[PDB]
Amino acid sequence: DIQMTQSPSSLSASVGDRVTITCRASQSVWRNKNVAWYQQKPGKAPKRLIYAIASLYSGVPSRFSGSGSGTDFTLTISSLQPEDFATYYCVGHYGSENDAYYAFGQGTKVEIKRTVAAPSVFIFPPSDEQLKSGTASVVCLLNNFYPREAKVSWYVDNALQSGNSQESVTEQDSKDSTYSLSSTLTLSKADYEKHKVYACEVTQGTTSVTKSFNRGEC
Amino acid sequence: VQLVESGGGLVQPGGSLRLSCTASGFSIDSYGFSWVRQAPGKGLEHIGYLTAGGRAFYASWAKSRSTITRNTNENTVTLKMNSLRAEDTAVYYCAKLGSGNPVAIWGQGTLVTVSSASTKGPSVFPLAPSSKSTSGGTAALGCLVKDYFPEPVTVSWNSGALTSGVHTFPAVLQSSGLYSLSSVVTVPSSSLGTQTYICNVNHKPSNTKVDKKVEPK
Repeated sequence: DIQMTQSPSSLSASVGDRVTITCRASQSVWRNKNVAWYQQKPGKAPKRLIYAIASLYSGVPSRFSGSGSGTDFTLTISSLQPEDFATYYCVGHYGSENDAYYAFGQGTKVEIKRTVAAPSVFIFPPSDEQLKSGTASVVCLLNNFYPREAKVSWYVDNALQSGNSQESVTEQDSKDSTYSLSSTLTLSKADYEKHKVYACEVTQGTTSVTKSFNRGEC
Repeated sequence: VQLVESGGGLVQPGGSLRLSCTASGFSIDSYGFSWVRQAPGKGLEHIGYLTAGGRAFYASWAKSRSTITRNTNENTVTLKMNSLRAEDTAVYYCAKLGSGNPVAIWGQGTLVTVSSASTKGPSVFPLAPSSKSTSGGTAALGCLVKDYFPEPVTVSWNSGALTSGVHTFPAVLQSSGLYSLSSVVTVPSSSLGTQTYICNVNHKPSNTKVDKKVEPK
């Protein structure tokens, strides 16, 4: 029943900013000592940064520091860097005769604010191998852009498509803080071969970019 | 020192998971260990803690279905969870959390997918660059990894020699209930005729690996 209440749930900050993440313990932390801070990057296990409230693990940069007084525990990133994109969690341990419990905070998603970057847009026809098997996947790639928000529309012989595509987006890049996005249009082979012009239109703000191909031409 | 989770993978609803955490480089009875899980896209959830003294303590939500034990002769700690439901799908980690101690040890985690569907290996198709660039000095190419179950697939390029500029997208669940993803990479447009590009797709759940050379069309 021991709980750690973490705030904010997310934040956007620029390279160089000071970031403060806070955790409030629902009770005395074991011996007002058993609080650690963890950092989880996309696809990886959580990595401990700080233990015993304020001890910095030697494999971690000194830009990270922990503090604690009363029920407030705080993680400070003194000069935020692009590689600090991650979700951060506090963890607390509580002991007793018949009690040995851990509570994680809900996590703080740290996003890196950066300058606008226009996507490089690429369109890929279905392979001949896939077409033989009866299905046609058409892929539009939006590479290394910022911010995340972009409207991607498919046109087939100039007819707007609806309901037949799905998108996937990467997490912010640890080096340049950009996103990449795929939109995949899925058609039956029979439907694909009834049309000529395939186009992916990508809109961000005042710019729309359309990349197209003609079926069978190269 | 290392911790390695074993077991897991595809499990049927209504059944049990039996996860083992094997220690290498030290003895398993030297420290207490927690089990922690993380549902896809969600936060960390503590399951239970087995002291170095051998006594098990569980998070309230997990007490009714979970048993945590250790086997010194095998150098393992074990999590058993019965009556699985879809909501139990998660990456399961064994960890010495080190909240107040300088020693922390984590496994890589093991994905448990709670599903009644069967395993299905992927189809792998090229996302081919144009021979004649249409995008300046930088071209894009990739591999479409389609119709597999369960997660995960992993994708490397040129057996790990190519990592710069690679984007392997999160899997998407298709209306078929099968996953698909693409892995793409940007490379010099001038290199196409001279450099070979091979995507290495591993779907361990089906013991299937595909190596696909992606050539200009």
